[PDB]
Amino acid sequence: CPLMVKVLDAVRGSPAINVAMHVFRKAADDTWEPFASGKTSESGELHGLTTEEEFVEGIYKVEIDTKSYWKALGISPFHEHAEVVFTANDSGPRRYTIAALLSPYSYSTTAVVT
Amino acid sequence: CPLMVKVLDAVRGSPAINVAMHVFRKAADDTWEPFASGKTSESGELHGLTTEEEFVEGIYKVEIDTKSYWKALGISPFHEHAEVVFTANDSGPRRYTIAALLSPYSYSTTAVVTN
Amino acid sequence: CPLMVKVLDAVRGSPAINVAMHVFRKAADDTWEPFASGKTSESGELHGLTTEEEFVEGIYKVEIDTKSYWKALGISPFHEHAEVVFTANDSGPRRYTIAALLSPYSYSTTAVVTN
Amino acid sequence: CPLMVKVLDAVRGSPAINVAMHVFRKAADDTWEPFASGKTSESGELHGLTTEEEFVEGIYKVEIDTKSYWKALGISPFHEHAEVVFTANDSGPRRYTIAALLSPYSYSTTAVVT
Ligand SMILES: COc1cc(/C=C/C(=O)OCCc2ccccc2)ccc1O
Ligand SMILES: COc1cc(/C=C/C(=O)OCCc2ccccc2)ccc1O
Repeated sequence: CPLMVKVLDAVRGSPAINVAMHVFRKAADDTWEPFASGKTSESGELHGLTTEEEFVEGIYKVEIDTKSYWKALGISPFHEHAEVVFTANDSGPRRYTIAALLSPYSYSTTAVVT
Repeated sequence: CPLMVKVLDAVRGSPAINVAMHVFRKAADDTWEPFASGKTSESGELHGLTTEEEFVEGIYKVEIDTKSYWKALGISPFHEHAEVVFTANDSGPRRYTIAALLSPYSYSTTAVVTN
Repeated sequence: CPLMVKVLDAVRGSPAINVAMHVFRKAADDTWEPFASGKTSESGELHGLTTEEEFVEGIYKVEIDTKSYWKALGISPFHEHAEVVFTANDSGPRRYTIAALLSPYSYSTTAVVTN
Repeated sequence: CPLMVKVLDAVRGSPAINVAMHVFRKAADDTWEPFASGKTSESGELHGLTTEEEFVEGIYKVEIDTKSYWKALGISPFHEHAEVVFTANDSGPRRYTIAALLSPYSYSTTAVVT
């Protein structure tokens, strides 16, 4: 698992469950090509997005649908979504965990690269 | 200002000075159109991006060039930039302060919205 | 002010207003002595806690009563309070802005330190 | 494991390894009694701090020695330590994960209660 995402809910103190996200890879035409997607599990994690052979160097965008998450909970949110845009593997393949901590008017994102 | 951005550096405990950013507004054809741009001052703040008349309802994207900031300090950061996307003025004019706190492998963004 | 505190509410996207806090300074016998206290204004800021003369070198603790804040909004939060402990003025007088961002189960605190 | 701590380093994008912390329980005399301690593993986690029988309702303080962590890396930090003070189990025993994300002049802490 070269790429994993973990989402936490700072209002309820819980994993953020059933949060949809899409991963895009930057194309030579400067556009974002669909690459992977899924929704977080009961533990707030999304695994199996890609494989090491497929996960080559490049620029990736993870677009997390936070707005739908807050709407499902009946809470008015600020952001349309949370985006994490990064260059992968510029040192060669390692492992990437992207964590996002969500509040209605704030989010934090951190990468753990190991 | 109806729109102000403030950026802090969590490594040095200072305002993040001379950070470039670009604001876009989503057009009718779902394209991002350039709206405004600027750089943070010595206080880490960017004022005067827009006016109440020009800042109409819509979806806005603030793209903060955090990578160039970290690179100039000798640091290779994780993120290409920090992005903030939001619907503005949907229930009438508001004033928006977007705050960003920067670390090489992490950032947070908060909005303060006042009537 | 050599010491100012700013508190934001990440649930409502607003300054956190009327948040109480107490500042302590570590004494020679390693006890926390009361130093100053106050509440945030409508802008979420607390100014005038101390003066340059009184704010000597030492270890300081800012105890922000986040629990009473959340309770008054009908929310049962995780933390009893948010604490910030730091050595101040160790290399001469500085100005310290402590920023706190509050959610019911999370908080962050940053320091901006300027000469 | 009713109480677990996870620490991440936001400067290096890694688990914060060998971070010492002490857990205190509030005593009736208004003082903090030593309860548990340890240091984070290679994965930035500290497990086995307590057992469900021992982890009763009360006020707990986790004092994370962030200053020594930054000093070991040669980086000047702002905080003396990071403290997390909370009331446990006021709804009865659940599971507590305390996460802390560290920068030299900033820290964030979040609780995941499941
Ligand atoms: C630590 O909580 C945060 C607060 C904020 C908001 C910071 C702010 O509004 O500015 C306060 C610090 C400051 C520095 C220089 C001048 C004025 C205020 C942003 C991100 C955060 O994670
Ligand atoms: C508290 O500062 C943060 C930490 C993190 C990292 C959270 C994490 O790595 O997961 C902890 C949640 C968790 C861990 C193990 C078992 C259950 C829940 C993300 C954003 C933050 O602002």
